[PDB]
Amino acid sequence: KPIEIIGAPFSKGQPRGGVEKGPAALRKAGLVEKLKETEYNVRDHGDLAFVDVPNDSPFQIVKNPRSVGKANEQLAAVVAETQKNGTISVVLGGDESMAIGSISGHARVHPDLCVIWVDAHTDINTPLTTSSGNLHGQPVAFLLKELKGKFPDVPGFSWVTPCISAKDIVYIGLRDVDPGEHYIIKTLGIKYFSMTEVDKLGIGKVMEETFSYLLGRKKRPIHLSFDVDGLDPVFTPATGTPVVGGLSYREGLYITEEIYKTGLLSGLDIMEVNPTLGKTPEEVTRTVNTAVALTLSCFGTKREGNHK
Amino acid sequence: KPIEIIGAPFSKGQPRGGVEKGPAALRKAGLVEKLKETEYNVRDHGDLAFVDVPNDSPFQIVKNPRSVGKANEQLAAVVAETQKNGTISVVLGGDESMAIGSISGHARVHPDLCVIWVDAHTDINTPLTTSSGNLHGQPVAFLLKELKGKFPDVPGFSWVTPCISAKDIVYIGLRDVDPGEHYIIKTLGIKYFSMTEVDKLGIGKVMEETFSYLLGRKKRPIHLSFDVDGLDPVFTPATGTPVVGGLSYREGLYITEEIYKTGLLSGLDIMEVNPTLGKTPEEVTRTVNTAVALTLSCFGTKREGNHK
Amino acid sequence: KPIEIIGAPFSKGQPRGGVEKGPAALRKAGLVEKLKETEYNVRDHGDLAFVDVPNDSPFQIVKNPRSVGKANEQLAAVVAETQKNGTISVVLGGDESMAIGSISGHARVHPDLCVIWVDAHTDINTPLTTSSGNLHGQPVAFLLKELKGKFPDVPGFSWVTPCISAKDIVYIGLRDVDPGEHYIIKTLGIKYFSMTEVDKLGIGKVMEETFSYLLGRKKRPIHLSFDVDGLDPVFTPATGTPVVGGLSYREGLYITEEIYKTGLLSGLDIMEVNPTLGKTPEEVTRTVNTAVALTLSCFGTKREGNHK
Ligand SMILES: N[C@@H](CSCC[B-](O)(O)O)C(=O)O
Ligand SMILES: N[C@@H](CSCC[B-](O)(O)O)C(=O)O
Ligand SMILES: N[C@@H](CSCC[B-](O)(O)O)C(=O)O
Ligand SMILES: [Cl-]
Ligand SMILES: [Cl-]
Ligand SMILES: [Cl-]
Ligand SMILES: [Cl-]
Ligand SMILES: [Cl-]
Ligand SMILES: [Cl-]
Ligand SMILES: [Mn+2]
Ligand SMILES: [Mn+2]
Ligand SMILES: [Mn+2]
Ligand SMILES: [Mn+2]
Ligand SMILES: [Mn+2]
Ligand SMILES: [Mn+2]
Repeated sequence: KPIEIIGAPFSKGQPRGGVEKGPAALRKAGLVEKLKETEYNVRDHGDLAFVDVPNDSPFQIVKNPRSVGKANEQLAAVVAETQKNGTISVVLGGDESMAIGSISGHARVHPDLCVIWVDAHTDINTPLTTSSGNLHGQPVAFLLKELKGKFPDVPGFSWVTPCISAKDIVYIGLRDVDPGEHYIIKTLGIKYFSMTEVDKLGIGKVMEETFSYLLGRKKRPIHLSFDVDGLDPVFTPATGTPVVGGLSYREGLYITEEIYKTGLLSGLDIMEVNPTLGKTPEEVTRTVNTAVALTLSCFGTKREGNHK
Repeated sequence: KPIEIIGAPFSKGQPRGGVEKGPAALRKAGLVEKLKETEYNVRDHGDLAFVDVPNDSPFQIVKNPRSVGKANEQLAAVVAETQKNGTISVVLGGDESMAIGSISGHARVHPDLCVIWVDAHTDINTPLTTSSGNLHGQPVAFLLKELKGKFPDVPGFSWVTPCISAKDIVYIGLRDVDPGEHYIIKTLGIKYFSMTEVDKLGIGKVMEETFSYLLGRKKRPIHLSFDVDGLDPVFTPATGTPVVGGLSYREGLYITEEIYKTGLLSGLDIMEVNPTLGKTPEEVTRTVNTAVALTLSCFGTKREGNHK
Repeated sequence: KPIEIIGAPFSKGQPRGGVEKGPAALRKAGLVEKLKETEYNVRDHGDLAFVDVPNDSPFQIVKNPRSVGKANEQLAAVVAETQKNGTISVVLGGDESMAIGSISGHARVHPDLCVIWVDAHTDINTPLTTSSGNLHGQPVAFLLKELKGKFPDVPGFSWVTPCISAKDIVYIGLRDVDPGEHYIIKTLGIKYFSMTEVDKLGIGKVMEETFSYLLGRKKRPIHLSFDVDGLDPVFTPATGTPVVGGLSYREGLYITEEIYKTGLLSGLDIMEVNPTLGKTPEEVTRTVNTAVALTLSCFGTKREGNHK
């Protein structure tokens, strides 16, 4: 089974530019080379070419609706192609508005996949609940079958069709949820392990419960959307929306090591790394190196060691 | 059920002045406003006016015995009044020598309450065991029925009458206990979860065991005395007596979230925040903001999110 | 039962000099004085005098083979002498190539001892697997009976005879293991709790499982080789080979407090403290003070407190 890296240098999902430099920063740190040192065969698709859309006026509150919807439509078609060729897809973010396209194309080939969303935010605001118009905080809303038609059709996402139900997703790391988002998850009954559950159960018991909840009935493809700001700002400083009291370096590597070991990883996202957002160059290097550490962990690198 | 904030800008319980600025710093950070954003109705009593006592010579080793005893006598009368009016009292410290008065007035109305003392210190030195004469480290000794008459009567605290027994208190966070204090807790058999027990059990299992130990026989009012230095100096830098290897931001918020959820919080203390003690202005802001985070957590703010 | 401190100011086990200053730094911090404040009677043997060996050419890849082998031969004879006099030996490192001599002399008197190796590295490379020729990363290989004759005889260590089997050692803290080392531990089946197992089980459950695994059949002398770099570089900065995502201050003190409580500690090593390796003087003081904290914890100092 081979790995396919896909660059998604996108920033229209939010206001801060620079996140579109995440793919390259990740590559600068030597992500591809280190990945070839693993058991997987690695192919690099390069970065997608996103067509800026000139007259992209806000749909009500939603900003850059057409740019975001057009960029995700491309990503889906690409991801669906590599999943269609039996390869694990690895999308390097820009912002997480690209998760819409990553999960969508992936779910076209493996419509039975589950989603593990490591993040400090649920990103489940709908065009009507979002306090800001940033689409990097509404991905999940465009994908959930239950939310289908709960908000007006947004220009650019007509190609979208909810692919997952509230039962196929599990959140890990939550510590910054909005009233609407919180109402949504409690009503739809989405499974989540916010920081308070990681503090109560411990990350080991969390992964165990995540797996039996998602893979208990049948083993199926896993799709991990890791948002760099899921870990504490002491580890991943260079992120647009940092929240204190998050996951530790260890707990992060633990989640990816457990997902690796399940042998079910099918799709992977490394989002929200903004190479221009730390306080110092070291904060950036720190954020990037840990992002690479997590991607490598998802593909075999164990802390106990490794040998051929 | 309403909340009543009570400012206790006191510093005679120790040598460093500045802690009496804790109430205002807390208010500066917007504590009252953020509290009104919760389900509770909030009232602010303001800061008590403490009468300095001119000829306050040390009673043996005990310093400022009359100032401390007079200030706590006032606080009790106030707290007893608001508890008497069915309102949860929130005392903002100065130093924790004010816990004597907070718990005392509270126990007048709800004589059945239990005490959860989050701190790196037991603060159970008696006027005869204390190596220094600082009364912020002897509060518990003036309140424990078992210690009644175990030390000479200290000027200013005649109005005091032990209100709680060794069985009604639980410590969390200990990592700096004196020989006398340690002898006291092991003989009286006071329940405690020092740092080594948090490391062994995990904070989730700690709160569980704290609750079944205190509320196992009958649900009763809870009195939480949170000493800002219960958390590691990486989180609450601006404190008079910092000790390394303490509670994390997460474990602290976890304790308050669990106490909130019990629905039994009746009295709350936020002590030892000294706005003039960090190394930088950020260390102060850090200490204060986390203090506010804990007070808000005690009143409903969950990390998983909230909605009306 | 008395304590015997033994200075092992050695640096030939690696390239960076300065680690030979570890004993003195440790003494500067007041290790001996603080140790006399405990229940144990303390004696200080001083620092061993290591004879530099002029024509110490590399045995194949192994560097300073004769210096290292001669220095460890002396240490064994010393340790065997104090163990022979019924005293717990405390060796202050230089580098951990001295563990060979510490464990060897110790095993001469208590051939039934088990070994708890707290470290980020397994240090089990053999002269043939080691990528560098540094002997501070091959100690375990010279001691394991199973590895006897698995590599050519190294000049200077003829006096050595494997004293422990794969079943008598337990690792704690691993997060940087080499392919050879990993093959060795998985084939010989050595018991280990790498960082991923500490994250999954928690340090409390780790010590429990360490003790029942080593002391389950019969209580026997324990030999703890603590490598300062077993704790995260945020705690022990001044170390030659720091690895991110390690043990916390608390987890470290927890391991030593549990080993103390077993009452079986017979040999202790405090290795890899290099007084000339931090980024600032505070990083050094931090490393040293925590090293002393761990040694004191191994001898009775509890975080819950202590009294006579
Ligand atoms: N609560 C925010 C969502 S921020 C989402 C950031 B990220 O995509 O990185 O998780 C809102 O209303 O847009
Ligand atoms: N062990 C100290 C007690 S320090 C108490 C500080 B605080 O009140 O903040 O816990 C003594 O002998 O006064
Ligand atoms: N993996 C390294 C071992 S570094 C050992 C350092 B220390 O002794 O401090 O654990 C090598 O091939 O020498
Ligand atoms: Cl390849
Ligand atoms: Cl429609
Ligand atoms: Cl109100
Ligand atoms: Cl009397
Ligand atoms: Cl002595
Ligand atoms: Cl031979
Ligand atoms: Mn996100
Ligand atoms: Mn996020
Ligand atoms: Mn206190
Ligand atoms: Mn304290
Ligand atoms: Mn070592
Ligand atoms: Mn090491």
